[PDB]
Amino acid sequence: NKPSAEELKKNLSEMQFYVTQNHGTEPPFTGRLLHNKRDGVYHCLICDAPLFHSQTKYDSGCGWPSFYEPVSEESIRYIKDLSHGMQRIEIRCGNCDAHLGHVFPDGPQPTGERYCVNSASLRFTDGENGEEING
Ligand SMILES: [Zn+2]
Repeated sequence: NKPSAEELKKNLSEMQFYVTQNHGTEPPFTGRLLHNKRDGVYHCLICDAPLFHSQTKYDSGCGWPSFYEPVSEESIRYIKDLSHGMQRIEIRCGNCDAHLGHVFPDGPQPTGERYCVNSASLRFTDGENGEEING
């Protein structure tokens, strides 16, 4: 994490702490940014590192914000995840290790990757004016 664990517990909503710090998943189809179509950048809620640009976002129908690639190779950390009786690849913020979601091999071209990401893990910075909203 970029801030102290004390600052996070006091500034994060219960859902945002659960997702980013406790490896939780926000309920499917409830994320604030699920159907956002505005131009801008999705940053890590915790440390504000850029993670995904709006141009890579698409409507997968899977339950959560979906992107086909991150802004850079080093932006994301990949971990084997056996939670929930499944075998998946967990994605975390490469800078602060906040939990983001998972990556799947069923995405569109060119990557063929679906980056499944909790709205609660993201801060969206609007390309029109720099206005920021927490997911
Ligand atoms: Zn981060």
